[PDB]
Amino acid sequence: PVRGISFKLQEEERERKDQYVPEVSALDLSRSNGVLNVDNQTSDLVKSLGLKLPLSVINVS
Amino acid sequence: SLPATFDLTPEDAQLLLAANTHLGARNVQVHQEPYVFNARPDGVHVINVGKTWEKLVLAARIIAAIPNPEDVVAISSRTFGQRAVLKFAAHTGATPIAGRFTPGSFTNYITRSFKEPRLVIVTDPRSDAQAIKEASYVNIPVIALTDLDSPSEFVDVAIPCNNRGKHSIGLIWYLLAREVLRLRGALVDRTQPWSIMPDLYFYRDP
Amino acid sequence: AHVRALILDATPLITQSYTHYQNYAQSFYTTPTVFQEIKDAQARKNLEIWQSLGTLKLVHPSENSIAKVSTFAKLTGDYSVLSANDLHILALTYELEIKLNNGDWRLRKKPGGDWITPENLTEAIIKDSGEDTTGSLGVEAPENQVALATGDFAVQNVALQMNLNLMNFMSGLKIKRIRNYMLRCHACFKIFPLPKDGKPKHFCASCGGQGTLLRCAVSVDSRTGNVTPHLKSNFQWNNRGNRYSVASPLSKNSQKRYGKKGHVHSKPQENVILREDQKEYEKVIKQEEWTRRHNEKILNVRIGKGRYVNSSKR
Amino acid sequence: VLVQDLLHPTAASEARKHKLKTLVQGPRSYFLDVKCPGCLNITTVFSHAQTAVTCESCSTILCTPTGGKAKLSEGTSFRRK
Amino acid sequence: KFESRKIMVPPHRMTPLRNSWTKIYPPLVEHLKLQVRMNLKTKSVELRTNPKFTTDPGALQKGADFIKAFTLGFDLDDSIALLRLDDLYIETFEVKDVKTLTGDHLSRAIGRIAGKDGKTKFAIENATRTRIVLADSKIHILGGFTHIRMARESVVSLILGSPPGKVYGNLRTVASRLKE
RNA sequence: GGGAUCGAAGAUGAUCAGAUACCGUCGUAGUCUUAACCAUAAACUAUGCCGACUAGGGAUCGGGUGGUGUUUUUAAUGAC
Ligand SMILES: [Zn+2]
Repeated sequence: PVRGISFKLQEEERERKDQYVPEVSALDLSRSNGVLNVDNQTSDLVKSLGLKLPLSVINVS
Repeated sequence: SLPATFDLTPEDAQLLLAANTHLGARNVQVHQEPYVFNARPDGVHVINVGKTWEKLVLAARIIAAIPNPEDVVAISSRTFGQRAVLKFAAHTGATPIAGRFTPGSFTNYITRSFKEPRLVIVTDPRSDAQAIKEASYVNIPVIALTDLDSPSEFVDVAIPCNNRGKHSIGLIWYLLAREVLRLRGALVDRTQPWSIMPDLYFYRDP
Repeated sequence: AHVRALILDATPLITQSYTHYQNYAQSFYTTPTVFQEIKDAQARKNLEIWQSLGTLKLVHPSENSIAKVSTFAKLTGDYSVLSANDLHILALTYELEIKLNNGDWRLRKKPGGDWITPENLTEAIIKDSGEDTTGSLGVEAPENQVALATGDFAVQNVALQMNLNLMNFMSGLKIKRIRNYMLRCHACFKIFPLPKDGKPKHFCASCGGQGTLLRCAVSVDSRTGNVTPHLKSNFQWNNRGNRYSVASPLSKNSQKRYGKKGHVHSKPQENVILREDQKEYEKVIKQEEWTRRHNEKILNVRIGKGRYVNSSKR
Repeated sequence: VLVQDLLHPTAASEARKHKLKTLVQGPRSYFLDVKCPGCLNITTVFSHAQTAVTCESCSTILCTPTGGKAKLSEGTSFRRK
Repeated sequence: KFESRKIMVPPHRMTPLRNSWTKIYPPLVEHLKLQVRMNLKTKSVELRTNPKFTTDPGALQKGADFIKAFTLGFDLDDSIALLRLDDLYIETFEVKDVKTLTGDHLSRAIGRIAGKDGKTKFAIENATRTRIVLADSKIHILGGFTHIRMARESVVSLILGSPPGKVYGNLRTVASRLKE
């Protein structure tokens, strides 16, 4: 393609290209062995809100 | 007050953590020392994600008040925000501006881009400064996504979040669209998750 | 011989004689663009002899293997670092694997000083690329039907966890485990391949952290296919220069400094780079490439403020 | 910023201010009970003592003065009074 | 049978050297046939001659002079002229040799040489075909013997205090005489 | 009293040449010190002294407090 030029054979493709979505979400914990890797201070935050999540803790030190 | 059904759910919490929205990075301004939970030993600060939820609903209740939806303008010059605002303006009735803002769009009628918004939503108050400044000449209120380093002039509602990560930008716009459609009748119930996946809002490089 | 169809990488081809390799394998293969490209007139003679013997065979992989490999390399994330030429070697090696063994069942389907002298010059130049000219650097360790000799850790990394066979071309033994360096962001803990200029990128591509990428020691196993970082247990964090005063674009002070002449195209009312996708950043990266090419043929920038921003400059 | 409670400052923020600039002034020194290793006789010592306080029973010395807090000798035991 | 020169790099120049190292040794080892190594034990570089494959005695001096110019702070493509050409020299002096001046007088003086945006220094390097570096109080001038003197006698008048406008006029005169 | 160097005055060399147009040699008082005088400077931040309030950040110099911190060493101290 070139700047300053457009035609149907682009427009039809662009509307197809940007409708793409993966089969499984990038945010799904399935990609991360089913856990969230977090620091100690992050797990303190969760406890303050209540809730209960499958966290995993790294010391960071 | 809003009933308990508006409380932050555990499922949404997982989304916010997975997208790293709670990483506030460094160079904290003196305003927005609230919204900070604690500092790590390495120096990154943890944003209180509980307050992020509260403010996001408040912003949604402001957008839902506008009498007709095309009067809402969503702006993103930065490229990681562009697909997000385009999708936001498709599910809601809002009007998008992506790329160059062209100065004199709220002042200077006799311009092809001339508009009269009722509300402006900005993705980055430092990069989008031209749009914020010009709004102040004409009595327009402003909502902004803000990181802990953001300047604060003329922003009325700050939503505190990680403003740099590609997933963080997309996720926040996604949640706003869900909340406005659900304060309106367009989604029938707050208890059932929305069918659109978050990934539809993410930036796509190659 | 120990192996059938030992593929030789460009580095093995230059640094050793064919009489060295003849003990190792019954047949030898190379991508034609590799053998065509190499230039050393001292090597060319030794190379020419071995080519006229016909024991060194030039073969191009099929397009299906290239695509099949390419998708895998994206899953590990190394596809951004591997060159087109490097992919051809991986595709060539393990499409002969399909010929010499039935099926694909052996492989994983998806993841989970010193004097410089005019004789030594060519080796030293390769060392300054970061490639291992010595062999066995950091090595810690259906039968032998194919093996790959290569000196580039980026190719080795892909080979190991796909359960390919790597040949220590300095010694003639297969490599099971190796240690090298990769980047790790200390904010989000994600791991990234080390770029070929050998220093960190300014921004983390995942979380957008600025300057948080640190080089980290890493080990890789064929057995597990996993990747393990090695952390210094007594690390002391340095926080100098994390916080500083910076101008605001909408202050009355800023609007006075902006002046009456509109946008000045010289000395362009400079704005600091703070985001990856800030349009100011796009200019500097491409302009850096241009200045590199211009200066090198004719002879033939920093971002952020650094640690000491808070100390006054006269 | 514009609205804040000046009459009920938080305990943490109060603890870090200079001793003259808290809402009401007050000292931050204190007194110690001290025993030498030999005798049973307890004695009371000011935490910023300027003199070299001896024991009462004998001329063994308990502390030495410095620019700030006093340095207690080795072998002594103490309790904050 | 063997002869060598060792030369030392001061610390502020150390990093530029590392970033350029792969550019400077190929010209020495190929064109001059010297052998070289960087000895990081003592922050020095060493040039060594092998009698069996070297052309003439001038090679060893050219190599050292090329490296010497680099540590003074000349650009790499300015130093490289010392391998190619044969009659280039370096001259150096410091402002306290001309006039004793101490505080803000000292700072103003070197500002007067550079000029705004460096434009005054740039002018001198054009009317005389020479390169100039200012390293705080010390000046180094690289060029041909007669060109060096023309440069010196005009940088001197700036530190004696003459206004820049008067000096630009003199540069015009010198340039026309070179035309003749 | 002392008197190396530099050097108002003074005695001398050249008077040619427009970038280098003011240059070379010798040298008295002075420049240093002891005991007495004088009371000026663009003696400048060209901003009188004392006291309260409106403002925030991290660099540096001196002092003090805290830390399950690093190193010197098996404590104290020192350095960070
Ligand atoms: Zn990161």
